[PDB]
Amino acid sequence: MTQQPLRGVTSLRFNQDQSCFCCAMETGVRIYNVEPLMEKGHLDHEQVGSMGLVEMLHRSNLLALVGGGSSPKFSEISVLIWDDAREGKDSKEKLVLEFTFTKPVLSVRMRHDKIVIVLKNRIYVYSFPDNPRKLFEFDTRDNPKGLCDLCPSLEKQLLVFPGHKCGSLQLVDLASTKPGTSSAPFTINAHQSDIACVSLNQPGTVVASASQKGTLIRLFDTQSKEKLVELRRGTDPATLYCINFSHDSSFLCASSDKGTVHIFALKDTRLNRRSALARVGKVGPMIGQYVDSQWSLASFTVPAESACICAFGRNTSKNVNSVIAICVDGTFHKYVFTPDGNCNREAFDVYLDICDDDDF
Amino acid sequence: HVLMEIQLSKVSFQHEVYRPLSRQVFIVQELEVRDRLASSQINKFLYSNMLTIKALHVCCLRVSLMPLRLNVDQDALFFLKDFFTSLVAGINPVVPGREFRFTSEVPIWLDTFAGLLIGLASELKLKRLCCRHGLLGVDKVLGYALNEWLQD
Repeated sequence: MTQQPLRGVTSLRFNQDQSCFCCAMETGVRIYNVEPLMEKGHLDHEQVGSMGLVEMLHRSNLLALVGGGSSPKFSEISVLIWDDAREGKDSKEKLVLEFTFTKPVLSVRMRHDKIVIVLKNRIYVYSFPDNPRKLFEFDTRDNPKGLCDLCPSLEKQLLVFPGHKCGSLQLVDLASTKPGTSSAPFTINAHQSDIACVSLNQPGTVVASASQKGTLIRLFDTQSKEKLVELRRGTDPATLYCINFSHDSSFLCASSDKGTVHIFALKDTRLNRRSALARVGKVGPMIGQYVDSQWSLASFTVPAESACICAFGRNTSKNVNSVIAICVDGTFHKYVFTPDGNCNREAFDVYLDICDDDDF
Repeated sequence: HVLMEIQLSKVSFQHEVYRPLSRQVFIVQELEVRDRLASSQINKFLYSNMLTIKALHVCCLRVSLMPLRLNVDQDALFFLKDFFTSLVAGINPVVPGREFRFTSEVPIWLDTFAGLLIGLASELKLKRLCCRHGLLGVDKVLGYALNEWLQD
C-alpha cells in the first residue's frame, strides 16, 4: 500500500548546509528558506507536473528534478536539471540538462563539482554543472530507498552508501579515485540488519548510520574506520526517516515513525543521558552493552503519522541551539534546546499554507 | 531585381483558436529565413523548430533556442536595408518606421547592429527578458536597448 502522499508531499530534502529545504509534490515543487521560514519560489504543475524527487544545489538556481506521483510530465528514469536563473518564455528553456537511465531514480545528491544519481542497485557519479561527464559507477546491494550521502566539503569528496554485506557501509573518496578506475570502496560493518539512514558530517570526518531496527545510531571515523560512539534512540524498534549532524558536528538529530525527534551531544557526550543501571556499578558479566549506551540529551514530539526530516538551525546564542523538523503533512516545527536537556517549541507553522507574500 | 529564398513551413497561425482570447499563435514550426541580400542560396538566418515567435495571449512571445540563429556574412547585411529604402520609395506611406517575457531565448551563434555583425563575421547571448515589458508595440526597440550585452 503506497500511502497516498499526505497533502500531496512526495519527498522532502534539506540542501547541503540545511539552510533551505525543497518539497516535491503532486502539484510540482516548492523551495523554502528555513530561518526565517519563507517560500523562495515554486514550480507549478503546469511547468513540471507531479514530482517524485527534488534536490537543490546549495543556495543556487540549480534544481535536480525527477518525475513521479499521480500525473508526472517527466519520466521517473530521467533526472532533469532546472536552471531558475535562465530567462525564457517557455519553461522548457529552463531545462538545461537531462540524465536518462534504464531504471527508476531513487535519489539524487549534489555538491559544487558533482551530481550523484542513485538507482536500486547502482550509483552513478558525474561532473557537474559544467560539461557533465560520467566519472564513476558503483554497484550496490538492494538499495530501495536510494540511500546515499555526499560530503559537501570542498576539501573532501567522500561518498557513502549501503555496502554489499547486510548492515555494512561503503565509503569512496571520489578525489583519490582515478576516473574510470575502481578505487576499492572501504567497508564499515556498521549494523547486523539493513541500513535505514546514513549521513556524513560537513567535513566528511564522521559517518552516522542507523539500521532498519532503528534502536541504535552508530558513528564511525571515516579515516580510521573506528566506532566513535553508539547512541540509543530507544528500547523499541522505530523506522528512522532522517539523521543529520549540526554544522559544527557538536550534535546529531534523528526523526522516526514514533513521532519523536531525538537530539544527541557528540562533542560533549556527558550531556547525553545514561541508563540508571550504569550507576549501579558492574554487577555481573552480561549487562555490558546496555550500560555503555548513550541516550538523547533532549527530544520533542511531532505528529506521529507524519514522516519528517530534521536538521539544526543557525545558532541563535552561545548556549541555545535549534532543531527544525519538516513534516510531510505540511507542518514546520522549530525547537530550541540547551545543554541541561531543556527542549521547548520556539515556532510552529504550516509551510504549505505560506503563500508568496505578493503583498509588498 | 533580387533573388533571396525565404521559407516559413507549417506556420499554424490558428488565430482565435482558443490563449483565452485570440491565442493567434504563430506557432511557427520552422521560420528559417533562408536568405537575404543578393544571395538566393539558403543560409540560416532566423528572426520541429517550433519557433512560436508570436505565441500570444491576453501579451507574450517566445523563441526556439536553435543551435545557430544569426549567420550574417552573405553579400550585404544592409542590402535588406536598401531593400527597405526602395520599399519606402515604392510604398510612399511607411508609418511604422500579461507581461511580455519577450525572450530571444537562443544562445545565439552569431557568425550599427548590422555593421557589428558584418565586422564580427557564441558572440552574443539570449536576452531572457522575463516580464521586461520593454516593448509597447512602438517601444520594442526601447526594450531591445535595455542595458547592454556583448560576448566573444
